[PDB]
Amino acid sequence: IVGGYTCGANTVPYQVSLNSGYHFCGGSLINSQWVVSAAHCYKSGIQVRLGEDNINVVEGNEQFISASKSIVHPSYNSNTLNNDIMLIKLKSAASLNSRVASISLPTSCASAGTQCLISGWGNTKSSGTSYPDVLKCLKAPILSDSSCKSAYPGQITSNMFCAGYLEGGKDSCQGDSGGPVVCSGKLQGIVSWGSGCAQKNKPGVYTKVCNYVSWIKQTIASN
Ligand SMILES: [Ca+2]
Repeated sequence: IVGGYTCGANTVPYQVSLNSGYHFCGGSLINSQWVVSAAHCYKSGIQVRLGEDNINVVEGNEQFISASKSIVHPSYNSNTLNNDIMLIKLKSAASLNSRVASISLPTSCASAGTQCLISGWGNTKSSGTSYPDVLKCLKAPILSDSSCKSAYPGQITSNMFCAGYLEGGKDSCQGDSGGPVVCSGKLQGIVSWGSGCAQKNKPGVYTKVCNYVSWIKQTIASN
């Protein structure tokens, strides 16, 4: 997260870190057994880390649970990042509490102009590299479809939306990938891609979760 703020320990209790020996992506806990992340975050041997604030220090509220299954969207295309969504099943159910909690899936898509909460442990520099210890947060508005397509001509599908600031300086970034965009208390986006981070006229691009609720529900009911 570039240009954001320190969330506060466990104030984003659905935020997970995906660890394969190191933090590499975020994700969102949607019930005690399932995490939503980006398909581009797929790899084998994922351990899901819940209840994290400082990802480098055991502070006492973490739950570390291995992934038992990862399901990449059937139509995921890594070249275009269309359908950049994956489900991760936990080997055992998380214990839900005040610091580890699920985020609701949307019943309707979110609206342009709504301020959403984006969070993660990704790079905090728009040029160069600096990674935070504690979870970072950014409030950013959903941009109009037309402005999103104007920023990324030929690259925005109906399964993507833009959020952020055309002036630059505030954005998600690498390492936030797979993490949540929460609007009005619902998971509406997944950190997906962008040109650089926090660059002028290049806002963040996010997977449009509301298009995937039927697939999520069917998949969870069968796995
Ligand atoms: Ca920790």
